[PDB]
Amino acid sequence: MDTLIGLRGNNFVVLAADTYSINSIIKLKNDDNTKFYDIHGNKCLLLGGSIGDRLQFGEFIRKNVHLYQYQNNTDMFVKSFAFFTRKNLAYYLRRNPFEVNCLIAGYDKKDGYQLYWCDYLSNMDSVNKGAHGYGAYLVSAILDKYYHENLTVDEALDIFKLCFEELKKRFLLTQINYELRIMYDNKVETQYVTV
Amino acid sequence: MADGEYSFSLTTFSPTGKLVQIEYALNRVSSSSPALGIRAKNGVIIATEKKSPNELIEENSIFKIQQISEHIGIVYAGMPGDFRVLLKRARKEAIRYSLQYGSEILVKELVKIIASIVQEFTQTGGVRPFGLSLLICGVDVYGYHLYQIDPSGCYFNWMATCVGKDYQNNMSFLEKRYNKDIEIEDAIHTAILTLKESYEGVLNEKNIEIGVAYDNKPFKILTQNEIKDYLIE
Amino acid sequence: YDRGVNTFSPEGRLFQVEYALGAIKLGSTAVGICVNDGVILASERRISSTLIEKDSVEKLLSIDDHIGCAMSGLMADARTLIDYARVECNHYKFIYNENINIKSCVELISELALDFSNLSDSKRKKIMSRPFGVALLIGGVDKNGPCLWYTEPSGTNTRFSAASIGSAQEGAELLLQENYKKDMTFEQAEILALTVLRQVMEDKLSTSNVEICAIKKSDQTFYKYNTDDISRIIDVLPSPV
Amino acid sequence: TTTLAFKFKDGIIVAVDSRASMGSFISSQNVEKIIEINKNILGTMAGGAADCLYWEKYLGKIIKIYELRNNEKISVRAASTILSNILYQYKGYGLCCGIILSGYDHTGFNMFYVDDSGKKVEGNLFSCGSGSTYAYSILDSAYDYNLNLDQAVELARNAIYHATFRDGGSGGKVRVFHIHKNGYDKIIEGEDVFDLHYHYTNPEQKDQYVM
Amino acid sequence: ARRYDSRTTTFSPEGRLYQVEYALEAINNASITIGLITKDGVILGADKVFISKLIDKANNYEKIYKIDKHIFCGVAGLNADANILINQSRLYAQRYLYNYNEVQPVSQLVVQICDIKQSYTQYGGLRPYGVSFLIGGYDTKDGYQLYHTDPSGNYSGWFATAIGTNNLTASSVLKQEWKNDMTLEEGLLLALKTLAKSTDTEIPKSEKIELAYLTNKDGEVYQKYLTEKEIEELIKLYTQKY
Amino acid sequence: SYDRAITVFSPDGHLLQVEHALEAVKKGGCAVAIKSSNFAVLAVEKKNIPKLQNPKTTEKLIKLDEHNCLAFAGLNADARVLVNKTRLECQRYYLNMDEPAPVDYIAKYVAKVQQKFTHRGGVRPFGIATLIAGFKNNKEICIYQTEPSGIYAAWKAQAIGKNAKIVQEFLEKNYQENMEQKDCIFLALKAIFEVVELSSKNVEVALLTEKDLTFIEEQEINSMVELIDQERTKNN
Amino acid sequence: GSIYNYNGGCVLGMSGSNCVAIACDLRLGANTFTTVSTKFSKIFKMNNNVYVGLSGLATDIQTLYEILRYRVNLYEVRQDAEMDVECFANMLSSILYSNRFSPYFVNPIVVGFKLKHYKVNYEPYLTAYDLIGAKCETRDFVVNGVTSEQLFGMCESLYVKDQDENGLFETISQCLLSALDRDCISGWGAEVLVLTPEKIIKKKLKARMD
Amino acid sequence: RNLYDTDNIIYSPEGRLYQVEYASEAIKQGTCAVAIKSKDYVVVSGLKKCISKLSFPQEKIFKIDDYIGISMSGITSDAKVLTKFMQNECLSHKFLYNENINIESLVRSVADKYQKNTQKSSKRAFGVGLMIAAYHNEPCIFETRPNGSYFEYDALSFGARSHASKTYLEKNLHLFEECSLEELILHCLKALKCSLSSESELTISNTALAVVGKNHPWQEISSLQLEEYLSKVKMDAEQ
Ligand SMILES: O=C(NC1CCCC1)[C@@H]1CCCCOc2cccc(c2)C[C@H](N2CCCC2=O)C(=O)N[C@@H](CCN2CCOCC2)C(=O)N1
Ligand SMILES: O=C(NC1CCCC1)[C@@H]1CCCCOc2cccc(c2)C[C@H](N2CCCC2=O)C(=O)N[C@@H](CCN2CCOCC2)C(=O)N1
Repeated sequence: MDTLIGLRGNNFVVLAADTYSINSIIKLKNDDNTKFYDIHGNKCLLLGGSIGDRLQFGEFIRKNVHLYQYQNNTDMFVKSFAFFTRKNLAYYLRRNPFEVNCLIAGYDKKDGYQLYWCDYLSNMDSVNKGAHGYGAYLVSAILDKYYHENLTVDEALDIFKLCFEELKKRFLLTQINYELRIMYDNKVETQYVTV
Repeated sequence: MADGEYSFSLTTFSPTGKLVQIEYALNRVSSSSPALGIRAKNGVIIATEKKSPNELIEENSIFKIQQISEHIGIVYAGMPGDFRVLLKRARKEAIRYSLQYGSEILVKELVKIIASIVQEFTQTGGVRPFGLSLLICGVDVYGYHLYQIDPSGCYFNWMATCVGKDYQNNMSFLEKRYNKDIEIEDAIHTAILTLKESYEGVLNEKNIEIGVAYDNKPFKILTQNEIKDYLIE
Repeated sequence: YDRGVNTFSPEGRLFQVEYALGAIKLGSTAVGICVNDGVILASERRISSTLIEKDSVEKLLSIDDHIGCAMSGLMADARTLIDYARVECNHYKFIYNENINIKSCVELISELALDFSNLSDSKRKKIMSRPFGVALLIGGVDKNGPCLWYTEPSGTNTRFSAASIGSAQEGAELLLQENYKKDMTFEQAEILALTVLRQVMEDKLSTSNVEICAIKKSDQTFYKYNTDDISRIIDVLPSPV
Repeated sequence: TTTLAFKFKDGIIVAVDSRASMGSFISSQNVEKIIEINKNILGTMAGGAADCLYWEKYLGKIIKIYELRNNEKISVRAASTILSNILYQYKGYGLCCGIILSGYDHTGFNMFYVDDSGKKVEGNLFSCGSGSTYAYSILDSAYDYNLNLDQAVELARNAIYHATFRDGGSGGKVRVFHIHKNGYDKIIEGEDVFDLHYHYTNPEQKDQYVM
Repeated sequence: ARRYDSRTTTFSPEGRLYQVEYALEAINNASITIGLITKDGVILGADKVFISKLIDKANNYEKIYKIDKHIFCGVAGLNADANILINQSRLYAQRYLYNYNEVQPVSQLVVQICDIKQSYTQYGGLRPYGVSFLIGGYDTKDGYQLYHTDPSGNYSGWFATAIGTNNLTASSVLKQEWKNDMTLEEGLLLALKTLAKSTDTEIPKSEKIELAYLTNKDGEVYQKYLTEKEIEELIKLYTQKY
Repeated sequence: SYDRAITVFSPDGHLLQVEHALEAVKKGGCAVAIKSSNFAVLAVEKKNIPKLQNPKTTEKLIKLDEHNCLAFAGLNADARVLVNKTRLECQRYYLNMDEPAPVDYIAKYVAKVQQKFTHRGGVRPFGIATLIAGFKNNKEICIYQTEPSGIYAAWKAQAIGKNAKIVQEFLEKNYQENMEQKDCIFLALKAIFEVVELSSKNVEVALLTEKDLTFIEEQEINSMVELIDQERTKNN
Repeated sequence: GSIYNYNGGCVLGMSGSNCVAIACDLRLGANTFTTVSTKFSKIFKMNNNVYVGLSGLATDIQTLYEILRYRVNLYEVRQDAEMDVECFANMLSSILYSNRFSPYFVNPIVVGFKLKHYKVNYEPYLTAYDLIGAKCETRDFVVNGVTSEQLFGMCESLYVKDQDENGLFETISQCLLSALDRDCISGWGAEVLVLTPEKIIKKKLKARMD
Repeated sequence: RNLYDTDNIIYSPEGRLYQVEYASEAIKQGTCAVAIKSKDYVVVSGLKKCISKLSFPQEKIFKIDDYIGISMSGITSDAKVLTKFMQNECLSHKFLYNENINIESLVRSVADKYQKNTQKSSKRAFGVGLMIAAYHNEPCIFETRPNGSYFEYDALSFGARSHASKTYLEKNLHLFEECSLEELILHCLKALKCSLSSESELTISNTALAVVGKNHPWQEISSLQLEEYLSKVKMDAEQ
């Protein structure tokens, strides 16, 4: 299972995922790169699920949003991006579903830092924190307990570290390799964490 | 035929910018038996000249005033086959609206849909425009309405109007004696007087059709006897 | 205009096809020579100015590993035909696991060219709305050895031992007829091609205004000529008298 | 079936077995599980024989057309994307395809794993087939990017041998190809694993080996 | 049947499209439509064509139309073609809202309708639309906007402009009098001035004037279609100021 | 659906619709693109009514995708539809190959579309010529020019649109290789002003590099225009 | 059946004298027991006189709301008037039935005012739907969602005819809260909208969060 | 200006279809072909057009099926479309019914293909004629015209200056029935020679000759046999 975690504050949003590519009982890679889909204009789509469906849906969304932004010579708003993503997933739900879970993050001047939680049924809501996968069961309470408004980026990263330690200790799949996307102060940074 | 290379516009722009086919349809209308409508205080009346070519024809077999739905009536000046097609389409659109929203179609919505249908035939390939004008009267929540639709697909909102033969002179006669605060009886008398002034000779209960929608009631086509009473005076 | 595209003239010729024939008489001149040891294609390039990149424009395209083509007339139409030929040759190669015979490629090209006639709805439907207005020289090596084929807007394909297309078609053909021999070796084919091109070229022959390709029977591989090869040929040329 | 490939400092080693099965019956021991996609890209076949063969030859056709049209060599990444999209279009139809695409291009040496489910994973070391866990364990145990060609070939051979030893679906011959900047070489065209067992595990050949 | 084809989408010997030129002549023969941008909103004004005193002049705007809450247009040319395209543009705005959950930027809407018009000029064998649009609106990306479309599918942004008959006079008046930071009242008075001067008169007549504007106030975008009474008030103010 | 053959062969052997489209192109504004070591400069005439027309709206120099830009001359609406088709194809290429589209691929696609519109019933050709600047897969900078007939070529420097002959002949005797960004910009301005009125507001200029497409500021253009006016007066 | 348990949620409509109220829980469930959101409103404003409450599958809630907003906006721009609540109710029925055999898994209610233009009279209007568009016009209350039985009990027992705005608020809030306290998959907040012809009052209740 | 020859669906006041007649006119411009038959054999001979000195002669006769071959005159691409159609019809009949197609049915299908291209303004008639030679229980020769009609013949010729060959065939028609295959070949070749230009000859390069008969599948004649026949023709022409 692919563990996804998202946390938005007044001044940032942070997404995190395990970096495993799985083929049955073996790890194809310990540094998977098929989960995060950076999108021009301070937006990021994070996906879980089957690798094939992830690649197809994510690249489709990214290409369509880039097309929109080139055709209209402007950046799509984060909320517009989230609802375009949800609507495409909902279109395919009853025809040929993409079994993928999504966390959608971004910043724009209109709405600040935004986080959207969307499941494979295209159930979506904006949230302050969210998680997907079986590890969601083990990180959600930590997110609830340690989150507060006015949290700083360093504090949020410490929360994520708590989550990673819990996943390593208590989750049946001992996930120890993670990648994080940090959006704040008009820049997107990538970090890798081992626990 | 109706597809392939043989679907090109028959109505095209002239150097001056005019769409002459629409003008010719307008001429065809201006040569047709007069029709008129009057918006009164608590109702709207549409009246027409129905001159029987021969004693053999059955007058009831020809009604130039038709009902589209409860509270909506229609009359035309121009070609009758075109009118039949458009009346069938109007009834269809009325019921389509009624199925979607339950209630009766608002007069403006019907008029816009029909005007768009008319417009299509001035642009789509392989066809001529409709050769007629329509007067659509009706009552809904938003009051009483009297609309005209031209062969080009433009629509106008009228307090009172006349289409067809020598409609400029009829229009002057009607504008000399129309106020917005008339009653149903006064409106019917005015419509009859306008048609008399236009018609050459002597009018009767067989030479005119009249339809009313007043006092929040279903549209009604006056019988021969009612028109006869209106003509007694 | 007044007519339709599929109209016959009173002498039983399609007007559009005949007009298209008047378009192939234009463009740079190319010459094909097919001798026993391989086929060679040569063409003059009419570089329009010093600002145009020579690499970009090119009149000798390869259809498959074993097939090359020289073109004349409308270059956009010619490129359309060539792309179609490339796709079809590779489809043949996929379903049969062998190189397509040159004559088969020529037939496919000619049918594509005549598609505008709307003669039958078999397989794809009619899409082209007019002739292509392109004449081609298609040389290659197949199981039957080297061969040179000519196709034109009417859809007739003719096999040659040597041929010419483009603006100076007639002069080049006159020079080829009186000089070509069936038992010529490859180097003599190169000499003949460049001699004819230089004789009919408005400009003076040089490595930059002449392109060459050859499909040798030894390896059946289309090969483009760089500057050293053209220089080597130009050296052994006869005097321009 | 066992196929594998890995990058090392002189390029890419690609090794496969040669057994084909119909159920538990061995249909052949001389099938060819490495397919030249183009001059610089090799494909390996695992899973359905018809599916792998057809779609890798179809990819070869597509790439030939591309390289004629654009007068340049396709990249391994593009070839893998084309194949993955084609296969994903058949999702739910039941294709069985496990493919490793390896090659050299202007971005260097590249390697992708593509399966019928649409998976497309870049990497430096892959194995597919029933015997791929055994090859993985051997390779990971003895894999160094600084191996020379001889060491890389020897390691590939040993990994294939151990896979065929433990997996009933793999066997026949080991083939080890080497992909380099100017194409590829067949270092080992085909070597019966029969000799490999009595070379590695039981060189004495004086009694039955005991697992 | 080819003998009856008028060949609408065929280049002329000077690389011109005759049907488009004639549609433009028709538009140039229509009543004046003006538009201008203030700091308080976009103003659209238009002269009404007289037909009869019996037309129903209540809540009957026939040259300025609401496309969406934040977009509205003025029409010059054939009114039925305009009705078709206005219906289409309302559909387009709502489709953008459905797909993206946010209101459509004005330029994207103008582009979509202009694409419809261009397509009629390029594909098929039908005549082009005989309408020019003055499309104005507000959106957060580009603020207050005003666009001008022609039958060829062309468009361009403007700070003030006029279409229809005698647009030269109105445009000159706007060029002389339009300023970069005007208030809504100043904009309305200038619109009345240019309407009066293009119609060959000095004091405009309320019966022949359609005036509407579009403001983004307190975060809501709101459209005001001035009645005959409000226009009469503005006419009195104009006759005071001039 | 209309299917008549609009483009046909005249008795002379010409596609008259294509030549009429070429006339339309010659009625457009001038655009110039100059190539350098790893950058290209593109310039285009501006027409805008002062104080009434908005300059920021009309876009003759546009970005297709990550690394490719386009200038065009001829019919604006045709250009918009063709440009949107080209952007769509750029993204489709990225999806199907996992790599951004190279410049040569996009030039070939644009030319294919134009040719196709000379060769299909019921459509007229695009009345536009285009200049396409971008990067090949070897990261080399290239400039392609397409025409309504569908023919294309790569150029070191080229002008399209009205009075393109004068600009071409000017560029022949003034273009050098691997010129610095400042000098390439100045050469583009001189080329455009060879046939257009000298003014900052009559030209839009952009510079293409690996990073992005950047439009040259108003003040830089005005300073270069004063330099051109000085050199002109001093030459007279 | 279980599809409706995936997310949970419920909606409730009630009318008083010249006032009408619509209320919903705020939870977004997942897998029937995991709460992923506590601000997922099921109440949507079509126009000032028309609200819709959409319970059921969240994806279908959002999709249907977008369809309804599209239709209402088109109707109102074409007509240049606010859509009457009954026309909207019939339209919603027709939209749901148009998917009769692959329906949206939604349990809508419509709450608003029917305007009787003489001066204008504002008559409360309430309707509950099933997923294929069958309609139940009512004067006292309407319910929908997985909590339907509890809401029905609370309303049948507590509803009082012709209450003023404050009495209406207290009654509908008590009905909703009592019903929610017995549901495992609904709750986590309640929003209450009380409508009058002059103003709308939006309240969030201090409700149970387990 | 005819005013009636512009469209293929328009009758002239005399009841003629001019576009179809022009398509037929295209047939008279092609190279000459001759078909004759004995009680057991059909021989087809035709002239192969040569474009220039360095060009290979164009192909004149084509195999359709084991016992069917054709020759054509007119627009080559049209003939190729029809050739593909006939080959496919024959092979599909073998595939479906495991028997050689009935020649009458194939020729009727070809003629209906011809006819369908004459009734719509968006089509033109095939501008080519087909001479069809088969053995199906008996030798047979058929002709197909652009207007959609077909005819069976005992001896047939068309193409440019085929009236001389027709004169020769009419003269000797009585002989062909009982003459041997060698004699029949000589007759066909002499009839073809009767259409030659003044300066021209019949050579292995420019002469196409095929035989088909009772036990004799459609077969073109080899260069050696063809050369011997041409020498015999020349020698007994000197007489
Ligand atoms: O923008 C659109 N059209 C453009 C694209 C081509 C040219 C114009 C329209 C928007 C019209 C809005 C009206 O409201 C609805 C009317 C009917 C149905 C539905 C909504 C719900 C339906 N839903 C919701 C989720 C599952 C599903 O089936 C759904 O949204 N249908 C999509 C079509 C989506 N496909 C179209 C082509 O592109 C790829 C995706 C749809 O109608 N779009
Ligand atoms: O060894 C194999 N893969 C290696 C060898 C090459 C690449 C790697 C696979 C191993 C199992 C594959 C499972 O996926 C399937 C996908 C589609 C179909 C079938 C199976 C069923 C099909 N069956 C079963 C009985 C009748 C029949 O047709 C069948 O098993 N086919 C054999 C082909 C064996 N030979 C055929 C000719 O000679 C070359 C190979 C086959 O695919 N085996």
